[PDB]
Amino acid sequence: TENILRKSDEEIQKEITARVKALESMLIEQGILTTSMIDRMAEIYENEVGPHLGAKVVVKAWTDPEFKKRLLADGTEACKELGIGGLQGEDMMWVENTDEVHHVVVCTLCTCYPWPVLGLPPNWFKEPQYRSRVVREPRQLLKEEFGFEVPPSKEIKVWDSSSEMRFVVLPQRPAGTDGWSEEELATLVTRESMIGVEPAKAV
Amino acid sequence: TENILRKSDEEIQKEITARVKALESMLIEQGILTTSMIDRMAEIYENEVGPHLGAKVVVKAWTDPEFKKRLLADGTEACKELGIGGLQGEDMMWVENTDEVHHVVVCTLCTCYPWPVLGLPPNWFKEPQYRSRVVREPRQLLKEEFGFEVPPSKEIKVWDSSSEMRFVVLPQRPAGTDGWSEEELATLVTRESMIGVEPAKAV
Amino acid sequence: MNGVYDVGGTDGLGPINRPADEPVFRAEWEKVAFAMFPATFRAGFMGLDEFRFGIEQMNPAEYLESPYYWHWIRTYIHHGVRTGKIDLEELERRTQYYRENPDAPLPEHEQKPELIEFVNQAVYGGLPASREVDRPPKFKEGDVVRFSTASPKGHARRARYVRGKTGTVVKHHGAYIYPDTAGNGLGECPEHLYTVRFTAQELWGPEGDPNSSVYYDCWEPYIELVDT
Amino acid sequence: MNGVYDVGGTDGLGPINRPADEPVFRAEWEKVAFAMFPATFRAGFMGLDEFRFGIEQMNPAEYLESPYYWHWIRTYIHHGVRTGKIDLEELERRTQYYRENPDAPLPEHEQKPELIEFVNQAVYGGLPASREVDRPPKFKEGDVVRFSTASPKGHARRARYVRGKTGTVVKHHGAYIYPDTAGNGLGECPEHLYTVRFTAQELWGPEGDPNSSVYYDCWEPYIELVDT
Repeated sequence: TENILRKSDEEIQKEITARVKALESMLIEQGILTTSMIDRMAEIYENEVGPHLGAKVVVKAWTDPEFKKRLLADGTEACKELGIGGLQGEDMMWVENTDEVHHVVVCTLCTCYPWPVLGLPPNWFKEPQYRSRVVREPRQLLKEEFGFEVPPSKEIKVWDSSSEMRFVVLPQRPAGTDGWSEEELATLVTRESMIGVEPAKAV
Repeated sequence: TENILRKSDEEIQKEITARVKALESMLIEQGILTTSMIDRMAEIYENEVGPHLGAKVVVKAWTDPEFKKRLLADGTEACKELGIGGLQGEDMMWVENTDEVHHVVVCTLCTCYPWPVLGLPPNWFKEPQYRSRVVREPRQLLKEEFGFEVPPSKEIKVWDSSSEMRFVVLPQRPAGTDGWSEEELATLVTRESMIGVEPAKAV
Repeated sequence: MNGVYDVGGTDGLGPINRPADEPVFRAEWEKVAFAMFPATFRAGFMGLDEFRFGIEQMNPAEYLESPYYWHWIRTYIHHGVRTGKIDLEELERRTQYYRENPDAPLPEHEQKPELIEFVNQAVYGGLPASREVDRPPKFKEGDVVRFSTASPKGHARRARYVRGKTGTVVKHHGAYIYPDTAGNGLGECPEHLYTVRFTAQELWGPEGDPNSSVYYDCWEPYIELVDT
Repeated sequence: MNGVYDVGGTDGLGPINRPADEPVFRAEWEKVAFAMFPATFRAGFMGLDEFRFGIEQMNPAEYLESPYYWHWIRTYIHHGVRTGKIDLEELERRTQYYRENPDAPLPEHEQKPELIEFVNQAVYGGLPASREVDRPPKFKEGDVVRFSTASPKGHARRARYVRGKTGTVVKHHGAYIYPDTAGNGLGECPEHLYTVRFTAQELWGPEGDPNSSVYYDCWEPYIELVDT
């Protein structure tokens, strides 16, 4: 929103850049930070860990009812079967969208998010507009921001991740996909679908 | 506090000035605002209405026990006797500091203040540092900010003025002043003394 | 509403900045923003409760760090647009003009005695909010009452730190303009007003001074009886 | 603590800004601030709960409008000073140098294999917070419980919108690192963790969807029994 007090976005970046480089230079001389270690972190979360990992679990649960059971009884363990897990998904609890119930996930106190299956959160998930309103007016926010209409008669459960437990929505499998291969179903599985802010893609 | 996002205080003033003058020019052409009317408002609250008015009531209550009664039973009416009252003090309730009880006043939701006896609030009273902490930690804030030590065993009552009722503290008369004229006592009566953030001046 | 202006109980806002002395008005623009309050009030921009709700809709970061009277400017513009009395494109074009011509003169205008008389009348006679009502007060001193848990999105005086809390009615003040309608353009609909006492322990848990209380004013609908 | 970061239930923050697509890292500095998290963690600057409390002590207006990874920078500096590992005057003098010499090189350094192995280990093996405890869970699914009204000034995960509220225990997760000690430098002191269900009407009054609930995770001390 407009703030007559706020410098330009360009002047902000220039300051932040100098401050980070000065901080960087100090931890480099302490021996605790290196260029290779920055690059590795960036490669992993730019290219390696992302919502393609979650889509794989989802399409497995959609096609393997017994795995779906295991995913719902204990999420970390189930995802481990597919070789998926680790940092910020050490405890993972998947919640299944039904015809009776819609799930949506938020972190109102900070920015908690299940990295091993969704990668790093998009900026909108970390920001106060989403975090402040989804616990208070989930139904309106989902239509208004995501054009997602939850019929008034369907329960919406908002999961505020205040602990190291990470909640992930199992979105409902779109109709029209009966007999689809795991690869074809995956294309319907979105980051947004496992946050609860959208369904999986129609068609 | 430091905010890497905030422009300089000089660039802020220059913007505000242009914006106010542009807004000013529009209400002037609507016929609802004039220079004489700005000047009058400023004269009244720069020179006419101020905490000298409250000090007069206080020293009357300190020297006239029957007036003190009337001030405590209904504040607006009592102050009217002295020809004091009006805007933002239409309902005025005075609260008397005792050896058993200390009073302190705040407006946590905005900046409400009894103008006819204290004039316009100082900036610290309107700002969020005072407003946010006085309801939560009155005892510490009074020592820490005002070096005012309320013995642990004395009650502190914080009056949050959420209505058009305006609360004003009647501070205790300092010892050593027995037989003083109303004029001499007044010099001991401070804006701060009728907010509850300080006692009246020692000595 | 549930905005940042509702700061009671907030932590981390910083220490108090309290210069040893400061003038009433720190700059000419402050006098102007101040006088604009009676001017827009008389003109129908808003009333007292509506004025406050305008500030309550400010961008939160600007509210927290901007000069106080700038908040008044924001609220004036807010109700100027709401009522159609202020056209924004005209306002933005003129701001640009006074940025580049800060010493250009103000519009030519006639002085109006009635505006001074208005000023004097208001300052010295006040704008009283108390009102008579046909209903008798529902509550009395000593009644134990609980504060409403409702979280309306419009204007109200329902600080978050008192909601759902329990206290004792201290005094009944008469009936007054009700913010929850007044501030939302719905009229005065006056209600009985009561001061209610809340202990710090009720308010803050164990972190509360066992020897301190908060007195908060509640309109009748805010409180329901607990014990009489 | 009771800071602005605790936004659940707040109004007036503005609409959601959601570009159609955005890169993982929007600028080189973001990669750096990100990698600095494992780097200061291994080095003893802080742990996860202490990291969060550093952000929770940011100036509120800067927190609300600054880039997300700038918050991480703030928390690094915060614990760098706290632990003496960061000297501030040196940091400020160097910032000035990189303002004026933005292309100057970084300090000469050796690469360290153990830091990559650290990185890979953490990313793929995680940093699990669950812990075994000698005490059995005090609560069970179906128990009605009330959320604590305490308002500690240090770190905790006690959102203001749940305090003093009543809900039903949904699941017991085992015991985990306790933020209220961990985040304040007082150790893991692990407690049992439970998800608790709060209806929107319990949370928001009448303004609450009669058909919606909020599920919130509570450590054992946060909740006391209501009905079993």
